[PDB]
Amino acid sequence: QTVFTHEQLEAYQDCTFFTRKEIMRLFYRYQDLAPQLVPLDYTTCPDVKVPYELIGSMPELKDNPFRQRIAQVFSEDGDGHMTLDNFLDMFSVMSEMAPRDLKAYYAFKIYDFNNDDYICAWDLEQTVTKLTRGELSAEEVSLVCEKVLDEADGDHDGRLSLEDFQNMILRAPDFLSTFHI
Amino acid sequence: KQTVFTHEQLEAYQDCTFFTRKEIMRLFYRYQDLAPQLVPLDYTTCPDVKVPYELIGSMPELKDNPFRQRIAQVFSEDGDGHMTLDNFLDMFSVMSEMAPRDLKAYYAFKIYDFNNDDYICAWDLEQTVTKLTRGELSAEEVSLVCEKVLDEADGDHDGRLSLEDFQNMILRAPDFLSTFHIR
Ligand SMILES: [Ca+2]
Ligand SMILES: [Ca+2]
Ligand SMILES: [Cl-]
Ligand SMILES: [Cl-]
Ligand SMILES: [Cl-]
Ligand SMILES: [Cl-]
Ligand SMILES: [Cl-]
Ligand SMILES: [Cl-]
Ligand SMILES: [Cl-]
Repeated sequence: QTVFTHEQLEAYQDCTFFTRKEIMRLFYRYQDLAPQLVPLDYTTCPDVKVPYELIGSMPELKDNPFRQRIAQVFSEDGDGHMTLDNFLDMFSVMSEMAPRDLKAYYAFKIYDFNNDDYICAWDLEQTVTKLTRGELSAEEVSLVCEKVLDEADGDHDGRLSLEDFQNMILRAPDFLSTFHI
Repeated sequence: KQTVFTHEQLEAYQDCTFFTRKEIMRLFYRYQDLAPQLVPLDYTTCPDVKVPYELIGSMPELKDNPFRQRIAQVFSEDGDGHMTLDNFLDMFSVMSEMAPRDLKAYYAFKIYDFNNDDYICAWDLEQTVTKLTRGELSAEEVSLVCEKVLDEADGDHDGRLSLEDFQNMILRAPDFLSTFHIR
C-alpha cells in the first residue's frame, strides 16, 4: 500500500469506524470520482477537494433528500466540496458501525437550517415535509409538527434542542398510514 | 326518494358516521357491488347479510393495505372479516378524511393488538413495525425501534403499550435517521 503512510492510515482508523482495508476501499472510491484531480499518493498531504457535483451524484447520496446539506455539513468549508478527510468522516457517520446517537447528532445538524442549535417549528416543518416525500398532506405535516413539539419540547420554548431530538422515537414508522382510504 | 333504506335508517347512518345521506347511498352501492346476488337492494326489512372476507380484502381500497385482514376482522361483526353493511360503513367512516386522528389511533390500537388482549406487547409491536417497514428497516433495525418505543412509551413499565400509551405517541412522525442509513 503506497497511498498513505502508517501514521496517517492509523489516524484514519483512530477517527473513523473503518478498518484499514475499508479506508483503502473508500479512498479508491473517492479517487475514482475525479481520477485526474485526486492524486494517488497522499503521503505529501495534498490539499484536494472533489466538487459537490460529484459527491451529490454518488449512488449513496443520489436519492437522499438532504444530500446537499449532508455534503455541506461534512465539507471542510461548508460548500459541499469534499476533501478525502471529509469524505471518510461522512461515510464513517453513515456507516452501519456508527451509533444511533452519533447519527442523531448529525441529523440534528442538517435539520437545523439556520444553524442556531435548535430545530424550530419552521425547521421541523421543512424537515418533515422533505422526509415524507408527499406521503403526508400539508395539513397532516402540520399536525405532526404540532404533536412532536407538544411531546418533545422539553424547555417549552417552541423548538427542539439536540437533547429533545435525541430523546425522540426518531425511526418509528407512521402507524396511522393504514387508516386512510 | 331512494328505495334501499327507510327514512329512519338513513337518518341513523348519517347520525352514527361522518357521512352525508348521499354519501351513505354511494357507499351502499359500493358494498352491494361486491356481491350483487348476495346483497339485496331492499334493506328496509333489516336483512342479515355478510360479504365474505375474500371480497372485502380484494377491494381496490384495501387490497394494497398490509393490515387489510386485521382491519376487516376488527370491523366485522364476529371478528372473522365477513362484513355486514353496518360494519362496512363503520370501517369507511373511521378511514375517511373526516375521522379525527384520535379515532384512527383508537382503531389502529385494535388492529395492531393481534391477540385482542387490549395491550400491544413486544410481539405485537414487532409484527406491526416489521409489516410497516418491509424493505426499509432490517430485522435488527426493527428490533431497536421496538426496544425504544417500549422504553419511551410504556407508561406502566409492564412491557406493554396501553391505549393511553399508544394515543400519546408521535404515531406519524417520519424516520428522521433514514438520511444517515444507506440503502
Ligand atoms: Ca434552527
Ligand atoms: Ca396484544
Ligand atoms: Cl484493521
Ligand atoms: Cl440528480
Ligand atoms: Cl440508528
Ligand atoms: Cl345529504
Ligand atoms: Cl355524493
Ligand atoms: Cl401485502
Ligand atoms: Cl391521522
